[PDB]
Amino acid sequence: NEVVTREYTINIHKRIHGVGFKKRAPRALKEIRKFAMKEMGTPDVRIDTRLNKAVWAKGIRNVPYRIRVRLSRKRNEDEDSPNKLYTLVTYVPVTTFKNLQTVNVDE
Amino acid sequence: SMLRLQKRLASSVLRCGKKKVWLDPNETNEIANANSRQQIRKLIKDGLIIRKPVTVHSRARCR
Amino acid sequence: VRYSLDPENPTKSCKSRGSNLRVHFKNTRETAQAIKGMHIRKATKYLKDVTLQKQCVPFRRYNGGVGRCAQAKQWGWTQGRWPKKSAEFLLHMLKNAESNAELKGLDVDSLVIEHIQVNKAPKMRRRTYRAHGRINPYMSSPCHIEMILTEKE
Amino acid sequence: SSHKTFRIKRFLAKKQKQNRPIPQWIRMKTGNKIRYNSKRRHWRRTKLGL
Amino acid sequence: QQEQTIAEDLVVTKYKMGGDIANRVLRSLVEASSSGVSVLSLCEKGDAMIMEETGKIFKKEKEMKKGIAFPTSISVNNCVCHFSPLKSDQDYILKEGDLVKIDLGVHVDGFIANVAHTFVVDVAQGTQVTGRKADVIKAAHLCAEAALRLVKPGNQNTQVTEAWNKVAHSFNCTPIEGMLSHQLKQHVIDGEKTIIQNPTDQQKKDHEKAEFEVHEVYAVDVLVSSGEGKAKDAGQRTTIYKRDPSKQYGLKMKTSRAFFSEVERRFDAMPFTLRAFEKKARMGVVECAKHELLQPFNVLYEKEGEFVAQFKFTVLLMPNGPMRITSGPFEPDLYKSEMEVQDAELKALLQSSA
Amino acid sequence: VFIVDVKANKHQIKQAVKKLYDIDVAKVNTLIRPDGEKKAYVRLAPDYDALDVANKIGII
Amino acid sequence: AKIKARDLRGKKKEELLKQLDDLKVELSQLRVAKVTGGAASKLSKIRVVRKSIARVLTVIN
RNA sequence: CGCCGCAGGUGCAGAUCUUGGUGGUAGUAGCAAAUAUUCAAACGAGAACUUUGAAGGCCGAAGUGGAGAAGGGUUCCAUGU
Ligand SMILES: [Mg+2]
Ligand SMILES: [Mg+2]
Ligand SMILES: [Mg+2]
Ligand SMILES: [Mg+2]
Ligand SMILES: [Mg+2]
Ligand SMILES: [Mg+2]
Ligand SMILES: [Mg+2]
Ligand SMILES: [Mg+2]
Ligand SMILES: [Mg+2]
Ligand SMILES: [Mg+2]
Ligand SMILES: [Mg+2]
Ligand SMILES: [Mg+2]
Ligand SMILES: [Mg+2]
Ligand SMILES: [Mg+2]
Repeated sequence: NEVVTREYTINIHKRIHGVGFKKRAPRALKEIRKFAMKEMGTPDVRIDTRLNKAVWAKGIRNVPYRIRVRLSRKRNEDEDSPNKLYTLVTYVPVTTFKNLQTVNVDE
Repeated sequence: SMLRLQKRLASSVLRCGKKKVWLDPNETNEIANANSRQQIRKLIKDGLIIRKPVTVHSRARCR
Repeated sequence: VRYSLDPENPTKSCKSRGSNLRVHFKNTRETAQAIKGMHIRKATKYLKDVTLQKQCVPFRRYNGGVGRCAQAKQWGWTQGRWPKKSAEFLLHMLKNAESNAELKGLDVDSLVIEHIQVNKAPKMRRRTYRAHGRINPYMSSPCHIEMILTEKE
Repeated sequence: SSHKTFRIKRFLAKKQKQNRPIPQWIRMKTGNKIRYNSKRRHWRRTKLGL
Repeated sequence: QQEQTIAEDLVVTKYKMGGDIANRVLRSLVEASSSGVSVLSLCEKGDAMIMEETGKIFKKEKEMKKGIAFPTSISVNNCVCHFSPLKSDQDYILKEGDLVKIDLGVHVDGFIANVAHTFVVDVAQGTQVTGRKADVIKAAHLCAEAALRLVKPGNQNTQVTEAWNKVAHSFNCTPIEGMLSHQLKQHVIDGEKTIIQNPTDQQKKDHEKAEFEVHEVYAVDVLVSSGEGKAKDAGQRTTIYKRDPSKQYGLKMKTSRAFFSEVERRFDAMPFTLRAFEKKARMGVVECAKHELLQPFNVLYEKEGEFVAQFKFTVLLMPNGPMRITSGPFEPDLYKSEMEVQDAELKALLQSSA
Repeated sequence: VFIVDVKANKHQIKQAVKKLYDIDVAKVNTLIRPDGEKKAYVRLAPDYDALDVANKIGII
Repeated sequence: AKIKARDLRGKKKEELLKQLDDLKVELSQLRVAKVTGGAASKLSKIRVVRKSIARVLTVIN
């Protein structure tokens, strides 16, 4: 199915390691976009604005170590575009990341 | 499409800065049709242009 | 207009041309030599791959300082690049060339780029400012491009 | 400057009126030999005499 | 897709009675037009009759608007069309033997019935009017009968203009350059489906190659001049304007804003006249025209001594033969020409009717 | 608003408008435009209306 | 409909000044039409009226 | 233009020669002073750079703020390309 929705947790700390201070938060959203491209196979990824705030919540260098996102593969609703499907990456606030699995979210 | 004129007019009508001018991102075409300060006044009255509040600089820690 | 290399069978040939195109002559010449002799569909896919940096054009003559790449091993070469502006300009000229093909009536699924040539256009002049009150040229190097496609299968 | 004399302002007035493109119908005149205004002046590029 | 058309029999009936009103007011105009009258007086009484008649009809549906679709325009021997003097403007006195050309429009539901006619005033009973002005009106009348006969979906729009050019050359006259008839839909007098007469290279390339389509309204309009075909301006105030609803702009004038609102309330989408307002109207119209919120309907002049004639009317297109709802009171018994038609197609179409 | 001669002062503009147009004016403000032409803002008397004087002049 | 200096010379000083005054009023109206659009006919009459003003003044002088 | 005479501002590879044009260098040096950008949308053929909104930042009142003198002279302001 191509209208699937799932919960993921991305190790931002793992993918940001080594990046300089003024490039850390911008690199985090490039790694989030790459994560959605790999997981959902869609070239078109749209980061939610609330997730953008969550990434930049602690500035440009102290990016949060883990982020809990939701990936939603949806039809593009614009037939003129080359891509049939796009992935909307939303922000999921969580109190803790322990024992958090990649789960399926229904409609 | 390009609300540089409208933001400048709204700051002068509201007697604030362009920092404090909030043009509606959804009613972009309605703002763009306003080319006079009186039209800006109608938009401000009708809630399409809001003067944002001052950034909080509290003195509670100082006190 | 007087092309060079008039086609052997002008009935089964379509022509396209551009003049004073503001792209680098050296980059466009190498791209033209890469797509020469290609099929029309293969050249269109190749130029789209060049912009996506999945295939590269080999810089064979104007290769001073051009870096190496892994995709140059597709050709018998080591140096290659991905000129985006040259690939987009040649893609526009290819669409014009194939549009002339439907107008003449010959089908566009068997067209092959038999002729392609990049000439130097007259230079445009600009200025740059140097250390001790000196003005030096900042010239542009535009180019004319002409191509001839031919039905063959 | 904002402060100026009448003679200077009149001088700038003539230069303003003089700095304009040639009319389009000039090209259609017989034996024109005029392509474009060769005396066009830009404020930043070439400064006035005064 | 929601626009209305002739597919309703209620639309059919309101077309017919509105055309009957438009015909009865042209008849009252041509009877009232005697020597010593003022064109300003004739236009204001003609529009007054229209307003009271439209108000007294369809009083059971007053959510819509009923009234003038085009102001009463009366042109005499020197004006092509779109003529409506103001009270402050100079007047014209009607004399003996002058031919005058009256345009008029009535609307219901935004659907419009439009009609015009050319006639000589103070004509003695049973007598003959001759001259170079007596064949231009006859050729234009043959153009009106040509439009009536051949208006049918299945024909190219260029056949109309070549037929009008052919009858013009036969009569040694020419049409008016750049005159456009229009397709009429709801609240529209400037329909995109347009018909050109007397074209040139520039107007031909701007025109559209189209074919007439079933179940719609047309306003076939012919303007024939006995002269050369030159129409220009000699400094007369343009009075007729039409609101353009596609565009808008921020008005900087209180009087122009009030004037534009008055256009919205009374003549929102269709041409009007400045007579209906005037001291503040003349100021409020120039700035709206400057920013292209109102399309001016300029007055046109020709060389003094030349003569032009108009003939237009709304025609309904139905596959079982088109029908006419607006007609002008012309009689060929007292009008004859010095030159006759020599084309077989032209003499066939004037004989035949749908 | 008028475009007047560059040598005419406020008194001359005031008398010229009165004679040419048979109206009385209250005051005349004067500037010189950047293109060199003098422009006069001629206020009219309270009993005179600039709207219908503009009509009889022909600039409405 | 033009003005000729040949037949102007018989006129007295009073009606010569009257004819000049009418031409100046006509020219001022033609300048009004020039800035308010006007027409090509009224624009081309500007030079004709200006020449007539010069003609009357030449005969007066 | 040939032949008979006549008269020269009469023959170029140079002169760090004069003027104009063009190469290799070379798609090379380089586009590294003053911390910094990101997400979404709109217009648009086309958006890292335009505009709006949301964030994160900087100037930190001896300002990257608000106004003037000299100087500039229409750069001011709308619309359009
Ligand atoms: Mg090298
Ligand atoms: Mg430099
Ligand atoms: Mg220097
Ligand atoms: Mg400087
Ligand atoms: Mg002053
Ligand atoms: Mg020598
Ligand atoms: Mg030599
Ligand atoms: Mg040499
Ligand atoms: Mg030597
Ligand atoms: Mg480099
Ligand atoms: Mg660099
Ligand atoms: Mg700080
Ligand atoms: Mg400052
Ligand atoms: Mg500016």
